[PDB]
Amino acid sequence: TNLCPFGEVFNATRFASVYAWNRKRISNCVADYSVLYNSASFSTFKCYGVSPTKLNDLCFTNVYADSFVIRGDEVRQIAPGQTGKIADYNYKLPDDFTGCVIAWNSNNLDSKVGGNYNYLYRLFRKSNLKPFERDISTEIYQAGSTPCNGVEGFNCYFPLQSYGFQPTNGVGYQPYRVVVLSFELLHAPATVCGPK
Amino acid sequence: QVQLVQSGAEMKNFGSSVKVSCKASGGTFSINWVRQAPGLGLEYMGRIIPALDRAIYTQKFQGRVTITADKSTSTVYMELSGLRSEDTAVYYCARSVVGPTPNYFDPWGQGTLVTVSS
Amino acid sequence: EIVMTQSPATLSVSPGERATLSCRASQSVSSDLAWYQQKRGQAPRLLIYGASTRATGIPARFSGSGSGTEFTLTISSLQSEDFAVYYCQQYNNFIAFGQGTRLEIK
Ligand SMILES: *[C@@H]1O[C@H](CO)[C@@H](O)[C@H](O)[C@H]1NC(C)=O
Repeated sequence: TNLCPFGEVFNATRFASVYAWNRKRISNCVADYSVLYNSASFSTFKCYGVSPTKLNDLCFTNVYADSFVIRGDEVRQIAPGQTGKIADYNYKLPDDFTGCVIAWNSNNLDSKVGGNYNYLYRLFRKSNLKPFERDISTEIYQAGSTPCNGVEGFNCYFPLQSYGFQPTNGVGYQPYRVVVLSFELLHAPATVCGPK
Repeated sequence: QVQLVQSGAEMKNFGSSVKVSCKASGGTFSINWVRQAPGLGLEYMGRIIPALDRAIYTQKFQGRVTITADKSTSTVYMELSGLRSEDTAVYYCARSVVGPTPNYFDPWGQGTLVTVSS
Repeated sequence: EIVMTQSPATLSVSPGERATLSCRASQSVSSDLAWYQQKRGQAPRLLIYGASTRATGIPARFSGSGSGTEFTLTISSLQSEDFAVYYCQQYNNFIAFGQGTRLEIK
């Protein structure tokens, strides 16, 4: 039927940081994944639970497009079962995951000369983040016996740490925006289907 | 190069509150509060992230210091309700990369001298 | 409760090729030091945002060094202007300012 809003997700000039990932509900769209699959801009297109070529002709119950930014090294933290600081704390894709994670180098897009620190991750947390959830809580973390009393002190830390993104650095430090196309809820009539 | 410009009241009487704010350049860089007693070691009061508007204080300065953020001009204010005779200390506005600890103060602010008249 | 004790607080050197400054910690520091140049009647400026990686400005001839408990700073070109109070700073655990090391022309 109507045209898909898929362009807005990929072409959005701004992606929120990984700790608070923007989740875009998708409805009334035409599943035109042919352009995406034929695109040579996407460095990583590793789909889990579905084949990349089958995306063009398939009916999707509901699509959630969660987008964020990750450092150049360890872009594959998003892959289910992969444990790391950003994976365990900021965004944890559930081990049983049904969707395609697509990520590409955004150094020319999301990196500024001298550093762009707008994207930041929660380095410290009391417990590992529950799967597919967001915790924007920014209280002072307590790493000591003394109660921090909501106050930053010795053995007390802020949870969020900013990324180091420099255009000069190569594959080590480059903004690699990730768009996790989690879909196929299988809970309602499908509003997304392949073109006919 | 150019320090973050800050404005603050000077020579307030006892019991008054000084409101000092600095203009952030722009971004998610945290703004941290550094108190320097005259001819003594520097001290750290707290911080507030401008983007997230999160309040951070120190056990030494809990309650006495209050920090507010004005998003329109991207300025973060500092109100100090209780003033003491020894509290006549310059309060520095420092921009640092937001981290679990206040990172390197790159760069510092102008620096506002405050004196107390008993 | 980490205090950045500085042993040569009154360190003083006449202009020369070599200058030595020191900084110590009560507990282990994972090379998260910083040096701030606080000139007389001036706002401080960052010098070594890393443990030894000098700043993006013009800290030419200024070189951090050391890791762990012991830290040191050396400068090849001791000009008159750069003479100031250098405040060792540690943020491995919490923001902890050293008492400060004045530098004099003695
Ligand atoms: C918008 O997205 C399409 C793919 O959906 C892409 O071909 C095009 O280059 C994008 N334009 C911009 C300005 O990002």
